[PDB]
Amino acid sequence: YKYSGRDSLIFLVDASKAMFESQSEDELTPFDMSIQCIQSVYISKIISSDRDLLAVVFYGTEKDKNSVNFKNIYVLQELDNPGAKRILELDQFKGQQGQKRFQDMMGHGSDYSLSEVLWVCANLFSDVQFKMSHKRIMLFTNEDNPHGNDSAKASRARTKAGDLRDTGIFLDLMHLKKPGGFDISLFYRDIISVHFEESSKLEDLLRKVRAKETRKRALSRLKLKLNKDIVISVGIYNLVQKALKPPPIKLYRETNEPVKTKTRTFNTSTGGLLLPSDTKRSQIYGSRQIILEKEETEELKRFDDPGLMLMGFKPLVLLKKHHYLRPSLFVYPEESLVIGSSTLFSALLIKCLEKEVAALCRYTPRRNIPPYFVALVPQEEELDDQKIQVTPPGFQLVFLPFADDKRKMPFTEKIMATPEQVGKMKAIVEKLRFTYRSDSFENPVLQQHFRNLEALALDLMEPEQAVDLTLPKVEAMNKRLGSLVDEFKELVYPPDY
Amino acid sequence: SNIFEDVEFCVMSGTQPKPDLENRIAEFGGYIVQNPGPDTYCVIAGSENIRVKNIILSNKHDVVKPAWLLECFKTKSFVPWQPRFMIHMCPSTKEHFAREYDC
Amino acid sequence: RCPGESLINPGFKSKKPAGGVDF
Amino acid sequence: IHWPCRLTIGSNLSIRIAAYKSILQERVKKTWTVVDAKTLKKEDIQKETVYCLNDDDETEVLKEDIIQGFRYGSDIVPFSKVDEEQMKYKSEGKCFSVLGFCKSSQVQRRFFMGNQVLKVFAARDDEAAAVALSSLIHALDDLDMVAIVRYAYDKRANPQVGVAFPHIKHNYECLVYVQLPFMEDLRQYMFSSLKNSKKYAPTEAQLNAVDALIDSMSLAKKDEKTDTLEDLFPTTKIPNPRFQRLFQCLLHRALHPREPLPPIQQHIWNMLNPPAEVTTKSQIPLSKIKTLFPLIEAKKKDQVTAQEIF
Amino acid sequence: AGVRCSLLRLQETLSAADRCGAALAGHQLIRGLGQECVLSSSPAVLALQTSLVFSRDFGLLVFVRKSLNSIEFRECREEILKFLCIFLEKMGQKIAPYSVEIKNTCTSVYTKDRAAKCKIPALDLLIKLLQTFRSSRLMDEFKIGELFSKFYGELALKKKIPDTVLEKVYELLGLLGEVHPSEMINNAENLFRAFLGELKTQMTSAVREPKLPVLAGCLKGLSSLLCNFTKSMEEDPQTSREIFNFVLKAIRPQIDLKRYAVPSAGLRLFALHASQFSTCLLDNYVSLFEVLLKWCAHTNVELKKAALSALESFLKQVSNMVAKNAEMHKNKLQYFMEQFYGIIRNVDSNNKELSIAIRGYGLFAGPCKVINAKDVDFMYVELIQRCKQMFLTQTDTGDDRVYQMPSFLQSVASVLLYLDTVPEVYTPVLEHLVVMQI
Amino acid sequence: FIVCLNKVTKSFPPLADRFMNAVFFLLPKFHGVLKTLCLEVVLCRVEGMTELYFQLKSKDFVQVMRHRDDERQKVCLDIIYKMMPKLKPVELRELLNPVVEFVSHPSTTCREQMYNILMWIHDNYRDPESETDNDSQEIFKLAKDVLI
DNA sequence: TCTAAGAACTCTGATGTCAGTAGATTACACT
DNA sequence: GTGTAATCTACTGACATCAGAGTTCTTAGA
Repeated sequence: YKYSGRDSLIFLVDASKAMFESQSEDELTPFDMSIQCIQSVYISKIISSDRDLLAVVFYGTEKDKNSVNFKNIYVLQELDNPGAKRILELDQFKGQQGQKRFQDMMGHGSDYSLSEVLWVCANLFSDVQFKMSHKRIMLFTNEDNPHGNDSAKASRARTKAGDLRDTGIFLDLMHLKKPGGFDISLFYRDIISVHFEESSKLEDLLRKVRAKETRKRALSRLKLKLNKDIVISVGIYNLVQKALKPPPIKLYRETNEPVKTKTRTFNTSTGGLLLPSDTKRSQIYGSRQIILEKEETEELKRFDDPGLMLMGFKPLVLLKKHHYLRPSLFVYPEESLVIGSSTLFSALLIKCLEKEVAALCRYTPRRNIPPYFVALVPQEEELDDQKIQVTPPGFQLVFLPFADDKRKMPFTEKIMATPEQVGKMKAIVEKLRFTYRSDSFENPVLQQHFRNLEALALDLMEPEQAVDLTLPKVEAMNKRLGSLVDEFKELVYPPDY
Repeated sequence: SNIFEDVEFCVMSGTQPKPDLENRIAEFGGYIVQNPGPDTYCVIAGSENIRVKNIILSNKHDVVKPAWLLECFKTKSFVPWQPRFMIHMCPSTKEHFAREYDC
Repeated sequence: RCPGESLINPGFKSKKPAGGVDF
Repeated sequence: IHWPCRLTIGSNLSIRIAAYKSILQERVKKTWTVVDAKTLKKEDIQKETVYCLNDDDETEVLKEDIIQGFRYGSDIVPFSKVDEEQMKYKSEGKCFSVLGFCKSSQVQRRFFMGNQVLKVFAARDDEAAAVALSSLIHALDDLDMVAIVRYAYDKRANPQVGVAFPHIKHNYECLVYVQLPFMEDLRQYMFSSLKNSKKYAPTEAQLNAVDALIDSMSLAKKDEKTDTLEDLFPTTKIPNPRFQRLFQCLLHRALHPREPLPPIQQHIWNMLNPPAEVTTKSQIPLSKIKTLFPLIEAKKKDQVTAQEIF
Repeated sequence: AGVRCSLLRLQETLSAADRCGAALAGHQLIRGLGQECVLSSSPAVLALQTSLVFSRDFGLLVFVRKSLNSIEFRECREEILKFLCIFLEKMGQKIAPYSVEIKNTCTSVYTKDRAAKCKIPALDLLIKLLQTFRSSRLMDEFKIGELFSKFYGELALKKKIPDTVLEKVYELLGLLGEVHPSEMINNAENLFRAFLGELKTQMTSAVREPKLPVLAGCLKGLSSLLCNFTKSMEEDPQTSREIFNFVLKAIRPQIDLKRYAVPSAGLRLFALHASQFSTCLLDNYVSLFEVLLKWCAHTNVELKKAALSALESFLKQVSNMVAKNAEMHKNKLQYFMEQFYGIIRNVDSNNKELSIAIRGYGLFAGPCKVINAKDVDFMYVELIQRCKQMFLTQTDTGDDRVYQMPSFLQSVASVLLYLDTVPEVYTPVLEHLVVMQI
Repeated sequence: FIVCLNKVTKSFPPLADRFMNAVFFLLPKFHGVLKTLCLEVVLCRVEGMTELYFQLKSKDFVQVMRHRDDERQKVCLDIIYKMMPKLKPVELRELLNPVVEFVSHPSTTCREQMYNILMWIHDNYRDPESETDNDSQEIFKLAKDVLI
């Protein structure tokens, strides 16, 4: 879908006693399972996408809250952006005492009707003003025949859920270990888009996974001036960009209210609230003072207008991988401007890969920025993983240093090791061989930070303290490697350290 | 009451109705504060939270049982601190009370 | 379609479970 | 600057290491000072960062009444700056220690993510480290294996990960260290994939134009038997045009102290272009691009030209 | 009258539990209430509605100031301030006893509300409030100088303020020097330094194209500021040169705009204050009358009115500039006496272009009598002979009176004004033409 | 979608019977002129539907009936007049309380339609076979009292 | 016998960017 | 004039980013 549309998601639990207070074991509880799910996807969505909408609803309860079509349904929460007080409302109903806390309020086991329940949720999504990209309902019921004993009750539901799917709201399901069996082919076969224990999907809602997730958006758009005249529009996209702990919002102590940092500039002698025109900019050199205006400290540092000018072609081997400037950015075509320029770009991509070549360019991302120099290395897609595109096809902008960047480094000379000293090393290295994958690690600080932040947010008992994956697991490095550190200590240097 | 005015309190937790704790305090005019600065008299909490642990780790403040203030409200008169009315004390109070409590 | 797309956060690709060094 | 440390492949075995930054995206030494327009003195301005609560200009005191918060969904939560430090992830040391090794294949070009590059060297006058580290990197020269390493410059600073990538020069072994992404630094998007070419046709005559462009506009010419091409435009040897332009203005405004600013001095364009023989080669292969490919419009935007003379 | 049962329900939407949905009722309730009392006409019912609207325990301004911390009710604060901008026009000075509390609502809304679409009507309502109460006894208890210190202080961080809000801060600030000069008496020089320093930076910057709304907001506010606190070349010749050459930058179609707010504001400033720019009228003179006359061709009617009103003030000032000067200017008069005469004597163009040229000839008798009395009579005699045929179209209905003969009267009255003798033999014709205007 | 649909169905009602779920789903998302064009498709088809009171009460229709906007309020009262014969006294009492508010409304065309409602209520709720239920009897009193 | 000049890292604040929303301005048009 | 289009130009949320300022460490150091 288009950029702005929120994900929006409504959670809809069976309040019926026959599942709600029920267990075959003692070790879980289907309502305590669903409520855990709702709290846990919701705490995922809080860290990861505060912009996307959640609601939660109980059907078949005995005391009601709805706009209309009231009987035996209670909207615990209408659609809203997610936060702490909503997670505290769900927390109240959890656990062995929780399954009594709920009973003092909304009441349990009464008759219900899916064609009314699906009506209610529909009205909910309608009532909200925002643009929605995905509209999804989640069923937390075990009741595999949903009391369609009256087939002329049940045909209402099936038609109404035809009407859900027809209006482009989706609906989705989880089965919840009903004693002895559950089978979708009896009923729910036509409500969703051979026999089950409990859903292999449901564990994915307990991943508790944390990052920002920020959708595909351009960094900027530019014209690749091949010369004085021929241009194509290309996008500039950010495939790799270091995340930061979110900017902290300064607060008033006594009320927790936000407060305005309200900076001014004041003459050291006198009451002049000096305006931006009152003051210049300056330097000191050679015991004299150089004076420039607030226009020209940024008229200096201009050279060009926003574009990419072609500088001719190179071998890919001469672009030496030791000197690297800043993270590489992707280039991909954009018919939003310069229509049909995709036809040129695609031929340019295809044929550079045959030539074993890069294009060299001068790059300005904005007006009032100096040109850097950038090699456009061409790119090719590994769809072989059943069209999981690990690599999009296009170009990489790889940046190149200038003289000033390549800092001087001290004198040293040696070519010291013998073939035995390499030969022992060639063993330890081959014993320590694993497979790195790009996603195999996580930031120890930024992951810890969210766990501290949750403890403070919910008033939990404890910070979760989940230990990081960057420390070497040194006992495994002792054992897999084995004792071979002694080959350095014996064969390579004296015993004095 | 006109007694708890000029005395500033932090009601850092409850759960007894937490938002009503400071409302009862408000008809006694006790000076409510949401987050204890170095100015405040003492901090009040119906149960532990991580912020209370932060104030066990940072000794600087006086940390008080829930029931003590309810007793001062029931006495219609401020009751000064018998030892169990606290659940932790600051170094200024501990060095004051190394003399006047037994150790 | 389903195979790579997360149920917690749709359209976005499924976050695999952290890994690390393991020989 | 010098930094002393201890390269550590396993719990018992440490080698002395001392790295130096090698590429750094370089910034000018002296900042633009702020000065009063008529007195020309650099201390007649005080910068009051005053605060407001919005209840009709109640002005706060930062030393008593302002406490940082973070943001958590639809609501704010107060920390203390003095209690983030109580809970913050603290590194146990100023560490450098290898996690393991794996092929050049595990580490593609694109992903490299650093502010800087290190060159990571055997400590000065440690002849035991010199033999041990020359062994280390000579044992990486031949397997195509690379290292993966936890790093940290100093205490309190963030822990760090990534690729310690070896290379060779006749006078010393290279093993640079570079940072690689964590799982949340990496963005995955399915860009609509271009080999499905049926709506964006790359026809025989278009391909047969481009076939000559990318050989014709070559900078690297084969005037050699070393198998190294002429390196006709050595961009890493060029000085940064940002600083040439800055000092050139500071010169002109020093020698002519009330006059307006000059154009870009022309030899800077002559250096920063890539012009000479390559443009004499290009013009004809470019002339067949103009016809075999379409070039539909783009808009233009204006400047001080929107009200400037003649 | 349903105004009170309507206002009573507005206070319920403030106290309703669904604060997000109740705003949609409250907005459309105001949108209905504002129709009922702009519709009204009976003086008694209208009086009731004013003091229901401006009520003290109830009513609109209490709803604003009591809802002011919410972010849901923005749509209500826009509409209530748009409505008050109408009601204060409908009622004029009858608003007097409430007028101070309208001001306090505007400044409270402006400071406490983050959205420019609420800051805009809060500013707009102060413009009309200040402008209508100009003459008033109330004008001291507005605290009109504290208000200058408040909105002047916003400039020390102006970079943060959105473009269209920064029009209105200058529309406002310049107007404080129109309405109550005595409290402005020392502040005016710093506000000149501010208006000029900003407009220089906005026009002359090489790095960014101009923010047209901010540039128009300077020129509009400035046109009020020059009404008191004058700056004309008998004193402060440098700052008065700077103001003038920025008016040239504005006025010149140096390249065409697709919106005319910038020339339109520049023209009004020029028309009202050409008396400020005395010398400079005669420095740039061709390019002035070329560009001013080029604006008489232009298809937007308020731009055309701003064009037509600028020429008159310009020629009138230029005529004074040699009513008392020597022979030096025969070169300038030879340009005026040739060129627009070459328009009048040829052009197929509109009666507006023709009659502003007819007007021009009438003014220059007082200049011309200094070099030769025996051109003064001929510039009357010939104008009379034109009038003696311009009435004599023989009942040419619907075309010939439409703008034309009042300009002959207006200009014959000025060649008449400058003659010392009178050709008594044309008194009958002169008076017959005056009768023909009646 | 709604502007295009209004222009078909104004002249041909049957195609609306496919899209009536979409029209009811989108009805609270529009504002201004589109809200009238949306309700007008209900008016083109209101004598067809069942459950229409729950469907129409699901959107805040009693509040939609109070936006001072003469075009909307006319068609909105016209929905009322066509669904009129099929209501039970329970919902009609709820629905009539805001219709009875229009007796002061300035639009002569809008007030005429409200009197056509009230004229129907009197005629059909005068003397039921059982006088006994407060919902049917309140409706007759309240409809009579404003016909006065 | 030690006191600043030179690094280094993180963090904060402004400027510019993109996508999407919607208002007011400006053309278009009436026989 | 009066009224209905079509469409430019704004503002905001959000995201990257240079600069600028606060903070701990080396050498040269009376």
